[PDB]
Amino acid sequence: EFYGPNRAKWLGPYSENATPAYLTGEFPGDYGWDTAGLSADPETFKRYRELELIHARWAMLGALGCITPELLAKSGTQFGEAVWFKAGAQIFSEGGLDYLGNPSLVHAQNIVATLAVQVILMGLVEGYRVNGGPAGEGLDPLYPGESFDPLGLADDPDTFAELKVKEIKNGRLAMFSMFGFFVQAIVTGKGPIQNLDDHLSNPTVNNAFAFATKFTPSA
Amino acid sequence: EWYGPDRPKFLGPFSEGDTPAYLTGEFPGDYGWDTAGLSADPETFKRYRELELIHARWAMLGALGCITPELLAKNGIPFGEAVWFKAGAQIFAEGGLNYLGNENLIHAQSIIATLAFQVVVMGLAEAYRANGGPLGEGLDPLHPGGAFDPLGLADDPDTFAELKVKEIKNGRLAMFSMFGFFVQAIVTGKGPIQNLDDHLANPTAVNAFAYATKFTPSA
Amino acid sequence: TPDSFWYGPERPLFLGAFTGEPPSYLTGEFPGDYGWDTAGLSADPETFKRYRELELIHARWAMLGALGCIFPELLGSYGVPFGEAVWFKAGAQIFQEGGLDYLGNPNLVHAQSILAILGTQVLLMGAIEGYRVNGGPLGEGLDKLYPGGSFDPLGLADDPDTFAELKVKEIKNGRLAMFSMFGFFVQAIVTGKGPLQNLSDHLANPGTNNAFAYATKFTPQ
Amino acid sequence: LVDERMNGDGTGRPFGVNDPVLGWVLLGVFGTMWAIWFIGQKDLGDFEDADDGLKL
Amino acid sequence: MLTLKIFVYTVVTFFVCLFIFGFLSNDPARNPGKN
Amino acid sequence: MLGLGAWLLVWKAMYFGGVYDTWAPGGGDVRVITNPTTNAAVIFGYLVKSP
Amino acid sequence: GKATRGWLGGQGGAADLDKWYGPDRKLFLPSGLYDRSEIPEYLNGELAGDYGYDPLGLGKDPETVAKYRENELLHARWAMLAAAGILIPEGLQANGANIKGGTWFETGAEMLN
Ligand code: CHL
Ligand code: CHL
Ligand code: CHL
Ligand code: CHL
Ligand SMILES: CCCCCCCCCCCCCCCCCC(=O)OC[C@H](CO[C@@H]1O[C@H](CO[C@H]2O[C@H](CO)[C@H](O)[C@H](O)[C@H]2O)[C@H](O)[C@H](O)[C@H]1O)OC(=O)CCCCCCCCCCCCCCCCC
Ligand code: CLA
Ligand code: CLA
Ligand SMILES: CC1=C[C@H](O)CC(C)(C)[C@H]1/C=C/C(C)=C/C=C/C(C)=C/C=C/C=C(C)/C=C/C=C(C)/C=C/C1=C(C)C[C@H](O)CC1(C)C
Repeated sequence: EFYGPNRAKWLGPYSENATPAYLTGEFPGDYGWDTAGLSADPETFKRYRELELIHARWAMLGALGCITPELLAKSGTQFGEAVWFKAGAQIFSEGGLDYLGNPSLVHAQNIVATLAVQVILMGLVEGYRVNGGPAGEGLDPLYPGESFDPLGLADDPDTFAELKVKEIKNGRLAMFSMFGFFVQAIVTGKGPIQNLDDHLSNPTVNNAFAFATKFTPSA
Repeated sequence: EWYGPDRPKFLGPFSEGDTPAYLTGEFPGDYGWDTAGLSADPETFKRYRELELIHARWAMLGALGCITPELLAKNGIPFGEAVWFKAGAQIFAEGGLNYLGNENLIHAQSIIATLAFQVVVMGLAEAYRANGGPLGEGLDPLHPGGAFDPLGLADDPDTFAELKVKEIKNGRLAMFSMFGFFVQAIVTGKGPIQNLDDHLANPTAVNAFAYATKFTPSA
Repeated sequence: TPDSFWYGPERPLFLGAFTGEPPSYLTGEFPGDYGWDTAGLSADPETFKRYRELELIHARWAMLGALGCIFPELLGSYGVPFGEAVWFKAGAQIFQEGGLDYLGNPNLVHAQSILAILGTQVLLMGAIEGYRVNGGPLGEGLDKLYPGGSFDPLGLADDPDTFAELKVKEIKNGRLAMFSMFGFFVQAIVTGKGPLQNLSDHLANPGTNNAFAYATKFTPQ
Repeated sequence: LVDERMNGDGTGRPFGVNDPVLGWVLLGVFGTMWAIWFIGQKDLGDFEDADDGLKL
Repeated sequence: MLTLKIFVYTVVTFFVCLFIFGFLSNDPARNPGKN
Repeated sequence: MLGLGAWLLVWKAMYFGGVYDTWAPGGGDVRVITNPTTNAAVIFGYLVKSP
Repeated sequence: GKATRGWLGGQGGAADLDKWYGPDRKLFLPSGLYDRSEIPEYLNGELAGDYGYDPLGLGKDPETVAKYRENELLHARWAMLAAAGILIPEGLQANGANIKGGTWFETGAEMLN
């Protein structure tokens, strides 16, 4: 499965007729779901796959990155701020920004120098991803190869065509979960692990319906 | 009239100087307004007609259900606070959520029961709308007929091709009026009949320009 | 097409040397083609035409909007007695007791009714946007977005090289304004002040009147 | 206050301007003379070239 | 006296701008020499 | 080379003992310049001032 | 094989081998003090680090020089870690990371008994 006609699909068994023609099943993650009809052009459908995988890979680093400064707070490690969305504002703090509870670490103080180094560093590696760089030029734009896969996992192409499906399914789970983290923090105001503890405290009373009457027009 | 290359259009006399060549007149509701060029692909234009028609049907169900708890409120029907954009919070009242005013009616307190019932009902029902099933399979995805035309009205193919235009024109301003009701509740904060009562009290003074300086950013 | 440095395969690109090669349908014969359609919205040549009048009219409104939002605000700081000089607080001048006096001068326009302003705006903007689509007394069969003729009175779009050069200047001055007019919206929601009042404060202390002093403004609370 | 004056000699105002009409006089005359020069640049030779000055 | 000060600034910056935009207008090729 | 040479005077006035400040209270004295006036309207006010 | 790309520009690979190898290469003195006839003939531009710097004629022929390359390269690579091994714990000792013995010469005296 996961390729060809008898792959898994987005309505399970009730999905043999909603699948369009162009979503055949030779790409990874191809469950045949274009209800909005957006990818009827293969020159355009090639471009959204470029966007989806990169959004998938930034979200997998976004999910774990928003979690580990709060799980390590549950191990008692002092951070100055452990909540993910309040984490950026502590370069304005008096001690500044230490990488853990260690003022002998990075000890950042100036926000504008931290941003300006990012524009040069991220600006040049995102340009290498497009055209080419020190780690190779004429490669696959999404699965480039050897310097980013040192461990040789991209061999035996039946495994390699299967690890891609592991990559996108883990990835689509992350983008869905990161869209969680914004909403559950813009509504509640607390962290995700903290709001997990609020639900595991009393699940019947701690749901989104406890905040359902929040955004009402008070006029 | 209503079809062919002599249908009425969305600017009238000015409209004939810019109308898209891929819009011909072979579908109901063609007034030649695709200036953004979004439906130039005939495959996507197949899908956008399906997205338009379903949105219209929930709007025609929606727009009628937003005012019937308010017209009955001025005809002496005992409701518990029947205004559509805050009637969802009636389930957290202490008497459950009785339907008209009467406790021997539905009397729903646990929203977890009525939610999970809905997603199983609407899960199979929306799944059957795409693939088919117990109310026919091999039918048109927009107008199946038969089980959904019991009253025989979808005959006389010179009349059925004109009830479509009545289906979508009545459908379009219902979509335009639910986009009405949303904004007139965000800004004002009262039911649309209460807005319509207040506009008729003084149309020169009480209109939308009284609320024009509401969202000025005080900082 | 001549050697004009902006049209053709040697044209400059939106990432410089790191662009590589543009998409296969952006071949460099339309103004402002730096080859940036990474999301590929306009692969259909029927659809790609539809974004260009959609871009150019947005430019020709934003360039009026960029000058129009600051020029009463600039003169307001030099003693011209406006009702309000700030662009997003100038729409509510119809509700004050003196009416909307143009230039702050009571013997000018002196508008009173907001309905009369809007009643004659639609009856005019309907006709001239109607004339822009087709017809109209100033030209019958012309281009949809470079009509010329009575819309080029000074006659400075006649040579096919100079006119192909000034189309590049129009869209780049346009794309400068649309990006900047987007900036007026965000730094008025955030800062709450007029846009030069934001400028005269950043020139006061640049280290502390930057945008990061407003970074904790929308904290969930 | 037996009379009215500029009172603006020791003030050190920039370019000597004290009324903001002077800044528009300083700038508006400048832009007009620039505008006539920029239009008439078409006659002054086109040195869009590698090296085309009064060289030696 | 303000009416006089706004007039001198129009006069001076007229003639100062004929100077600056005069020497820019390819003066080093306004010579009788040949090449 | 004279951009960097300007900074040597800046570094010696903020880190390396400072310079002789004759407007010190109670006679002139060496003061480390801690808060240099870097306002553009203050700095460029000297250049377009009359002589 | 490795079709690569330059860091800033648009072309990778070797910048210039002729800047460092062969007859024309950087030397320990410029051209005005040291011409190409004063080069010892057992130093030709075919190894790295060949600035021709050998006033004391310790090397004789490139076979003898090659075993001193073993003494040169191995003394290099153990020293390069030592410079990081000395400076890095002392700064962490300075900022607040308690090494208790980050300073390099009295490190062993901290761990005796
Ligand atoms: C046969 C049963 C079956 C059904 C009914 C579905 C249905 C669905 N699958 Mg599928 N699947 C099913 C079997 C299977 N799926 C999959 C694998 C997948 C994948 C990988 C994915 C899906 C997805 C989807 C969704 C696509 C449509 C959608 O996004 O709706 C969205 C719209 C609604 C659900 C309706 C609106 C929400 C809510 C119910 C309304 C309630 C309103 C709120 C209370 C308040 C409103 C807020 C206001 C106030 C502001 C849909 C929920 C996609 C998905 O997960 O999308 C997120 C998707 O990525 N399925 C497998 C494994 C092979 C199946 C095995 O049998
Ligand atoms: C001959 C004159 C004539 C004119 C001027 C129009 C114009 C229009 N028709 Mg058409 N029609 C005309 C003849 C006819 N129409 C139709 C049938 C239809 C239909 C079915 C539809 C239209 C629609 C439209 C609209 C589509 C263009 C648009 O989207 O505007 C976009 C531009 C504007 C709206 C400009 C804004 C004007 C206004 C002054 C804005 C006010 C600004 C705010 C006060 C401040 C801003 C708020 C900020 C704070 C966020 C437009 C209003 C469509 C529609 O209803 O869309 C809503 C539509 O569905 N027409 C028929 C029957 C055949 C006609 C007869 O000749
Ligand atoms: C051309 C577009 C247009 C825009 C962007 C605005 C915007 C505004 N008007 Mg205005 N108007 C516009 C046209 C017109 N207005 C008026 C008459 C008035 C009056 C009487 C008043 C305003 C007021 C306002 C301000 C509301 C304060 C605010 O939004 O908070 C800050 C937030 C922002 C500035 C962000 C706004 C950006 C915008 C939402 C996104 C831009 C895209 C729009 C959706 C496009 C809309 C065009 C459509 C209608 C075709 C706001 C600046 C009120 C005011 O003066 O405020 C004190 C007010 O009292 N307008 C007329 C005559 C009928 C117009 C003609 O078209
Ligand atoms: C402005 C105040 C400021 C100061 C005083 C420091 C100083 C420090 N930084 Mg930090 N940083 C500061 C802000 C910032 N840093 C960084 C990014 C980093 C990185 C990537 C690293 C540091 C490291 C360090 C620590 C050196 C550790 C060591 O023992 O030396 C060992 C190093 C040497 C012996 C050689 C370098 C000597 C010198 C200490 C330079 C290191 C400092 C920074 C690179 C920037 C220089 C700041 C100036 C004002 C002293 C030390 C606490 C290092 C660290 O985290 O080690 C635990 C390190 O790797 N900082 C950014 C983002 C650009 C900042 C902006 O606000
Ligand atoms: C208390 C405060 C008081 C403040 C007082 C104000 C003081 C201001 C001091 C400013 C001092 C600057 C003086 C030096 C300017 C030098 C300009 C120049 O050498 O200029 C040389 C260049 C030449 O430009 C080139 O000109 C070329 C000309 O080509 C033409 O000519 C070519 C051959 O000549 C070919 O023939 C070709 O076909 C043809 O098109 C092309 O156009 C090029 O694209 C173009 O880059 O000009 C340019 O880049 C000029 C770029 C800068 C322009 C600045 C304009 C500023 C305007 C401010 C607002 C004024 C408002 C005015 C309103 C008026 C109405 C009231
Ligand atoms: C996209 C374009 C745009 C838009 C929509 C606006 C919108 C607005 N501007 Mg702005 N503006 C813009 C561009 C724009 N501006 C630009 C580019 C400039 C620079 C020239 C200005 C300069 C400007 C000033 C200086 C002022 C405005 C003002 C206004 C407001 C009212 C406009 C008005 O009174 O019209 C009426 C104007 C006209 C109908 C045209 C001018 C007519 C004058 C009065 C001469 C009259 C002609 C003749 C002598 C009399 C007829 C004969 C008679 C005797 C019978 C409104 C918010 C006013 C305000 O309060 O904002 C803060 C204001 O004072 N605008
Ligand atoms: C204006 C300064 C200047 C310039 C442009 C040059 C340029 C040159 N020199 Mg000359 N030279 C200079 C000063 C200068 N020199 C001085 C001051 C001395 C006396 C030490 C010499 C002695 C000298 C000799 C003897 C020779 C050259 C040679 C050369 C050529 C380059 C080869 C080379 O690396 O230089 C060689 C010189 C050095 C590598 C000196 C080291 C330079 C240090 C590392 C730079 C320090 C810069 C620092 C910021 C300055 C401090 C600030 C302040 C004191 C100003 C080139 C034509 C060679 C040549 O032409 O070949 C025939 C050559 O044989 N130069
Ligand atoms: C498919 C389809 C089909 C049909 O046809 C149509 C439709 C329906 C339309 C479609 C759908 C779609 C969708 C659903 C989408 C979504 C997406 C997403 C959500 C993404 C995210 C995405 C997301 C993402 C990236 C994210 C990322 C993140 C990150 C990095 C983070 C970072 C961070 C961290 C670490 C921490 C600190 O403290 C801070 C921060 C900074 C915060």
